[PDB]
Amino acid sequence: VENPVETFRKLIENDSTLYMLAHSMFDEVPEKAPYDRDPTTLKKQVRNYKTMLYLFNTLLTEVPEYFLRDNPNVPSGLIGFPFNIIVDWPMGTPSGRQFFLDTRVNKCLKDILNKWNEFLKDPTAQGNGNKGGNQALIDAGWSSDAAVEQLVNKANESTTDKKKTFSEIFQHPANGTQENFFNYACWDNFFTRRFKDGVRPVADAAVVNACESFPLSFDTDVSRRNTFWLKGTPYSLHDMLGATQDERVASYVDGFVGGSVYQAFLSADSYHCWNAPVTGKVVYRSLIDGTYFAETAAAGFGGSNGPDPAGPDVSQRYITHIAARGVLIVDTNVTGGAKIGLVGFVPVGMSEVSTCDWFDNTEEGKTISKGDVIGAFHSGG
Amino acid sequence: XTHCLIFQRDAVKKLQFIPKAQYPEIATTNLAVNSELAKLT
Ligand SMILES: *NCCCCNC(=N)N
Repeated sequence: VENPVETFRKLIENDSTLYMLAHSMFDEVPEKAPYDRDPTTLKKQVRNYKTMLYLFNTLLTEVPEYFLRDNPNVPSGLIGFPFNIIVDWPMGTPSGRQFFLDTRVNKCLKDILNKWNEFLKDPTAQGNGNKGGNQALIDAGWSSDAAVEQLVNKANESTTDKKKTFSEIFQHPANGTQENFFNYACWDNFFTRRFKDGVRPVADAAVVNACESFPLSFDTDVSRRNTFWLKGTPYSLHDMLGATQDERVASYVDGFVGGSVYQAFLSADSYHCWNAPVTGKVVYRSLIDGTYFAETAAAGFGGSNGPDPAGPDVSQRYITHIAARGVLIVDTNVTGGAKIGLVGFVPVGMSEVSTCDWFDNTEEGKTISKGDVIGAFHSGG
Repeated sequence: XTHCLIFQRDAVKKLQFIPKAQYPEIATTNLAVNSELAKLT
């Protein structure tokens, strides 16, 4: 069993083209400020792939740091994302764009980030006592007033029924307090925490919000396939839903032609589980392998909206077509359903929050009820 | 993280989406999970 960072090292060094790209994607980052530092401004920018690999290996046993405790005013878009911080500027280069589209690179990143995820769900933090996972969160700043207030404020902004304290909003283990970071056993349990009963009541409407999320796009009359790479990123159902590689979904692509696509963004300080947007019977479910750190040319250096200091934020429409993601298609033309035909739910990874976790209640042939928790994002690949 | 919800053409004819979702530039906060996104008309 090989260190996945070491497998990645060998991929880079044993392929002449990837070896080239792994240098050029750093050479193409400008030397001048602000690019001498990563987007947080707190550390020097990494300039070679060996330092990158060293840091990736070190990160395999680290939880993300809440760096806003001691540095409240620096850019905060990459809170939660230590890998993203390292490669953010290289992602915006022509050679970096090519690198992070390579399927072998992305298999290696998948294995690295999945090894990370093993640590993030480890309540011992890899052999540091039964409370190691919890202690690592406290050490990383997450029990600070700044972090807890941020989490409470973000939950409160979407509702009129605002709560004073974290424990009134989210479920956490017994005897949890701010001082012991609510006794969360590990990052993964904190990350996928559930709302307390009655804090997110299920509305009477036929369609409810599937994620605690910030509206991004609403597109009507979408095409079967489209030039998703052109400016404005028109949605391309065929690519998004994975009909490229699974003929079984192609009939659903056809049935969504002329339909509407709604997209919304989940921040790092938001609830990360998925709830059933409608009641109905699951007719299709898939997971689709893809990219992690792929963003548009417009989001890169010299781009009309780049370089993105928190890529792939400004590329969210684009990555629905290529990022690690999942597909769920629900038939509402059933008893107790709203009779609004087929509804698609497509969770899409961003960077190292790309683990798409379908819960067992979404198996094809099962019926889900509007508001049921049906899965979650995790930090990982 | 991000996610899409996808609806069929004839279903959209029957649905009224909330403005914060249908006109996303007006949104200033998260929408609450489980809250109304669209209603039958
Ligand atoms: N959808 C998970 C949060 C993504 C935050 N942005 C980023 N890591 N670039």
